[PDB]
Amino acid sequence: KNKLFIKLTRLPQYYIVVEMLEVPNKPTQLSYKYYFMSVNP
Amino acid sequence: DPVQRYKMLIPQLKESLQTLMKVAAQNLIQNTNIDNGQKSSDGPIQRFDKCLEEFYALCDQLELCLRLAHECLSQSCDSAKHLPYPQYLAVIKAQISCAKDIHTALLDCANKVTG
Amino acid sequence: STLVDELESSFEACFASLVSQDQEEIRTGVDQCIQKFLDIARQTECFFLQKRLQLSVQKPEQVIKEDVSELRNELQRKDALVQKHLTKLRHWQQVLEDI
Amino acid sequence: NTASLCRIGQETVQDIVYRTMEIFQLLRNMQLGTYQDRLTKLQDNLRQLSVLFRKLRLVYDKCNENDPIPVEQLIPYVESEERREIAEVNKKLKQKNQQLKQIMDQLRNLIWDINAMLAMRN
Amino acid sequence: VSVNLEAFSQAISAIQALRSSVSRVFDCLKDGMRNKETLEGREKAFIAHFQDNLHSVNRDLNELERLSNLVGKLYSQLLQAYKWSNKLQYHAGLASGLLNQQSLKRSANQMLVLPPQYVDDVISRIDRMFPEMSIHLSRPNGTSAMLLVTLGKVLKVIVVMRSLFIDRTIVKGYNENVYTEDGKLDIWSKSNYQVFQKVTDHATTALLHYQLPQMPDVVVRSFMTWLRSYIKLFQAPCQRCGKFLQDGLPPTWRDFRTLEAFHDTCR
Amino acid sequence: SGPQAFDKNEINSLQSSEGLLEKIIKQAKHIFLRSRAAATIDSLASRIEDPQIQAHWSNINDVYESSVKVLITSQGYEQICKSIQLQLNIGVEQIRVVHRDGRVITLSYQEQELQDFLLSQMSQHQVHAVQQLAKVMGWQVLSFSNHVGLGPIESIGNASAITVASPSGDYAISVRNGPESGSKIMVQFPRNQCKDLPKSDVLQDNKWSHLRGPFKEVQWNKMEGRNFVYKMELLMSALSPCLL
Amino acid sequence: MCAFNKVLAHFVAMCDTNMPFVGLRLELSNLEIPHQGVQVEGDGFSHAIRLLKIPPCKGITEETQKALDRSLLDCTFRLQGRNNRTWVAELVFANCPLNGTSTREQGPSRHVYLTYENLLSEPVGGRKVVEMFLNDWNSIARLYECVLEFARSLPDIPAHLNIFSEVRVYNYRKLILCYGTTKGSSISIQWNSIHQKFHISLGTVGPNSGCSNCHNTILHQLQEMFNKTPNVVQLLQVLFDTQAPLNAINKLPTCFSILPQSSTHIRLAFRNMYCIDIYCRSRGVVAIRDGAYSLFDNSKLVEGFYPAPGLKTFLNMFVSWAASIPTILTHSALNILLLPSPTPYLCSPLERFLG
Amino acid sequence: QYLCQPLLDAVLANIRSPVFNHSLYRTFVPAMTAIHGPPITSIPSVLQGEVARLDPKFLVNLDPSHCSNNGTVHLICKLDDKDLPSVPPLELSVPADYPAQSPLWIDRQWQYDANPFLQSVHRCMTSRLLQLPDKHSVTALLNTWAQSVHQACLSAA
Ligand SMILES: [Zn+2]
Repeated sequence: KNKLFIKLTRLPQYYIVVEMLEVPNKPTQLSYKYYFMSVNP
Repeated sequence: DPVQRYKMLIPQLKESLQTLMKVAAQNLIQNTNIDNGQKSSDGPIQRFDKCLEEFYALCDQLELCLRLAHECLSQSCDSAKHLPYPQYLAVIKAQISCAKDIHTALLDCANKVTG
Repeated sequence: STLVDELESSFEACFASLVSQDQEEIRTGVDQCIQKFLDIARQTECFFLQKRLQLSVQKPEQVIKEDVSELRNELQRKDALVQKHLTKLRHWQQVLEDI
Repeated sequence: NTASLCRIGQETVQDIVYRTMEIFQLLRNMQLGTYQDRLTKLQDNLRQLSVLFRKLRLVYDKCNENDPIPVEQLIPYVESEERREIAEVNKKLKQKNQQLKQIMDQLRNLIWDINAMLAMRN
Repeated sequence: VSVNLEAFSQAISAIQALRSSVSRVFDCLKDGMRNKETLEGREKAFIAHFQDNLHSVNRDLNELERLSNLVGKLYSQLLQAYKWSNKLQYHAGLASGLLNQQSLKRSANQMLVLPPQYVDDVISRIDRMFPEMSIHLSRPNGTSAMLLVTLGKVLKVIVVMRSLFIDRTIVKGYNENVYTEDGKLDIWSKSNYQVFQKVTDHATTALLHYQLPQMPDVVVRSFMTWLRSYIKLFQAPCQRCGKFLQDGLPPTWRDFRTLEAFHDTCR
Repeated sequence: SGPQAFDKNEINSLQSSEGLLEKIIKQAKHIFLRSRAAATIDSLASRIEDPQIQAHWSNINDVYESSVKVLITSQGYEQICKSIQLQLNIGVEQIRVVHRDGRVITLSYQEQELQDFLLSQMSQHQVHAVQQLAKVMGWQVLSFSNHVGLGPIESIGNASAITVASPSGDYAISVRNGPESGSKIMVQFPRNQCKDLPKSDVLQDNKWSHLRGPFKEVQWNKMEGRNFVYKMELLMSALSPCLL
Repeated sequence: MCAFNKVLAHFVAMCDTNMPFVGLRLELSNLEIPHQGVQVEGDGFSHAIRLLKIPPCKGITEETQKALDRSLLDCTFRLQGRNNRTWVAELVFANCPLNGTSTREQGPSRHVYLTYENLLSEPVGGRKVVEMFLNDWNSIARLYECVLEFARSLPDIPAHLNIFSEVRVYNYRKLILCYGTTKGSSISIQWNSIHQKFHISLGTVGPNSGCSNCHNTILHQLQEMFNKTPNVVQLLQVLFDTQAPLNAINKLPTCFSILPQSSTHIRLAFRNMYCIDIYCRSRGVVAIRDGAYSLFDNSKLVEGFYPAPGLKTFLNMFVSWAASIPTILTHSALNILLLPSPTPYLCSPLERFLG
Repeated sequence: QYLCQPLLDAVLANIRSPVFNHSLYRTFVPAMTAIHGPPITSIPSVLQGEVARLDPKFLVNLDPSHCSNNGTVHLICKLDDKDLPSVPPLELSVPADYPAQSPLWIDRQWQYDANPFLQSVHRCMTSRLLQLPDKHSVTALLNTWAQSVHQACLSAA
């Protein structure tokens, strides 16, 4: 539920989705996951 | 007048086109009926060439009228672009002399560059 | 031959439609004259830059001489600016003293 | 010397094109006393341009008089008292620039203080 | 008027086209059928060319008729000078445009002080044109002139100059109080809405964009020309997405040199 | 407020007694933030000499606002390269940046943000200078990417790139400038001019010795010039037909 | 200071510079133009789409297609300009048929740079970009046909044309011939695939001519004669014939109205009543006539022109209804008959006759 | 159509007569010639284009073995790059009528054994080959080969 949708504006229908997750041992670091969504209600 | 002459010349132009196309078809059908083996009446065949030059004469009248009117209207536009009659002649000789001055300045210095 | 003279000839060719004794004729003539004019101008600049490059690789003391001259002009220009500013400051001190 | 003559020759070609542009602007604005003033400006511009052409042919002949190394041998691919004069003038205007920075900072601060104090009076 | 000039030149070319197309019909019929390998192919080619020529004659006649529907109505030395003046003016316009698009000037170096009366004359000259813009100069702080440009019932722009060169701009809405308590201009404020803060940002890019080095009259005139295009806010749609609203914003970007509306997200 | 009907916001704005301490602390915050911004701009003007950087503070301030105009031009080409200009609006705890090309960026009160921002702007200037210089010298701008996406990852901001072509074909020049790893610049020769190029037996015609197949890299120090754009102009003139 | 997150900025920049090529790859594949894929080009910091074979063409010979497809080397597409939506295709040709007096006399690989920008609707790689590219390639083909014929005929040319005109510019998109004895006038031929015509455009470039091209009165019929038969040597012959008559005719006052009929058939009309035909012909000969008469029924007269009495005798000096038959001249007697001499106000001889 | 129809009916009635152009000549040439005056005054080169534009990583040469100067052609490439490791040479079989079809990679499973690293090269290469669009070039094969070598360097370490 902690994500960020970055829409590209020069070409819409394209999103880069950043998902932030907690690294288990380090409590003061984050881990990022980058996805590439496309979209056509 | 030139607009009204133009309105005069348009239906004459359509008439000449109609007669030219129909007479072309008549002469071609007669010549094919002689060339292929066919009977055909000689009749009032009404030559093609006169219709063709008549159409060209109408187009000359049209282009003549339109070139005249276009020259007249462009003339009036630049005339408005540029009250005693001697004051008119004074500013007219002023304008002619000034344009002559610009032209001779350009010519003399474009020659002063080389040759 | 001798790019100066082609520059002169093309520059005189830019004016050839005016000095003698509608729109599209003027447009194509202007475009062709101006394009050849700018092309020979760029070739002349290219020649001067190539000659400067050969001088800067062969005879580098001249470059250092020009740098010496430019830094000296920078010094004199800075001193002129500060002198004008200082005179204006002293005039404004004499103004603000009198209130 | 000659490596500043090349600079002057570049500047002449840069000035000729700009001057022709100004000439064409003058011919654009000329509407058939200010008639005579535009005539004078046109003739003076044309005079200066002819001077520039003569100067350009001079600079061309001077640099073309004074090559054993062809170009494209001059680019680095991967695989003495005048130097002291340079260092002297460099140190000199280093000090001059730092003093100019102090003058500029004090002027900035005085302007900011004047504007703040005068802004609060209302 | 110029529309009669254009319609007459148009119909001149229409007559020339009609005459040449009729002669082209009869010339292509003079030559007769060509060879063209396939017999079916040669028949097709001849029929197609004849049909195209006939259609072109019909189109030219129709265009002449349409122009007919739309038409409306020592001395030689003066006309020669008139023609040569218009020729020189058009020639100089084209050559000046081509040359100032491509300048070779690299630096100003080789080898601001103005009367406020001149600023007032310039800005009143701009205020005389654009009848929907009213510009009201005032000088509350020294020689730096401050301008209120109202614009329709849409905008109030506060322009802060410095020696006849625009420095800062702030765009506020119509109702918004641009005055302080004492009735002076509020030079330092924002406009409570998203739209007008976006237009302040676009106006700052506009004053950063229209920069001639020396002559400042073209700068202020071009800035007011660009600013005049904002009168169609809330009415123009975006020329990229068609809609009016992206994230609840009207198209706030009037593009320089072609004053078209865009949402700034649509660049 | 009664007849000329006011909203909540105007009513609260008329009646809002802000104490002296908030006003004085906001003024001192703006003074300190403005002094830090002036210090970072002057430190970049002292340290970095490669593009240049200028500043023009405005005449008129408030107690909570000032403004600059930052140019970044190369040294001897101030008419060509006028494409990166900024305006910073130094508020109380924010610096609001308006670019020339419609990009609005709000920084924070730290002085590392403004330093990294102006470093990335100098890096983009080093490419826009070459684009507007190839405009002047007649060279043809093949490709231009303001923030390139291939290669090593740059720490401060993205990297820019062009590639231009010589007006008579043959040579090409590619620049890739980045804020931390600057100026990998490399020419492209035609074939039949490298001569260390290992030829292949598939090409049996001589027409393919005119395409520009090879790519060598220019060592940028030891190139003559006291500037970047000066060095680019000398490099562009070197790859022209030797007119003499 | 690790507060920048360099990886996300890199991924966003990578998507925004790479993803314009994907739509172009799809629109190229829908029109079945063979291409190597989206590749990193040379240095690492770029991208390109190189075509392999542009689809032949429509409506040109197979000799021209075999001569095109053996002269092309490369047709890369690159993306440039701000917003990253300006394509530039770099065609490079080998074996150019004819050089120019502009100094493109170098090594025989010419580069043609086409540039396309789609609108802000219809995205960056669309049908429109490839359609514009195919129209530009079609233009290059349909002018390359004429240039092939002209460069073939160039060694065996009628040798007065060889003094008359030299080639200034061949870009593969235009052909700018510069003609005149002093090489002061210029035609420019270019295929225009909106109208699917050729466009002949006339200009004066060079410091000896009139204030106009002097072929601008016959420009429409020149364009039509070229579109009927696109041959450059025909065009040079027509210019070589009609230059010396038209240069005299354009110095007439305007009273005198110039209606060009078909090319080499200028027809003058004094005021409205008087007409005179002019036929430029070969070898410096112009045949003039009476105009108002017929070429058919001699008794009948043309609709708007009244016959000029005594015209034949006046023309004979320079050399009933017998004005209707033509009377040839020299172009020098045409110069004398039309250039304004003072009287044996500076009027012409001919307008003195008709006056 | 309108104002032009009877000409069209005459000419479309009289096509396929061998004396047709005689009839057109006799009815039209005297009018026109009176008014208008008299008449007028080994290896397919697509592969050379690909090979001439390749990166200097690849070193594509023809096989000494195999049929030559005939329909299909056969290539033995190479790979030179400091970043990439030395790998088996790769064998390509380009058909005649090369565009509008996809070249084939001559598989040599036996040399891609005898190491874990070359096995990873081969697995990743067959994967990207399945991922390829149809009618790809030669350079698509060569670039999937170089990317496969790079992935097999990264996956290993
Ligand atoms: Zn939009």
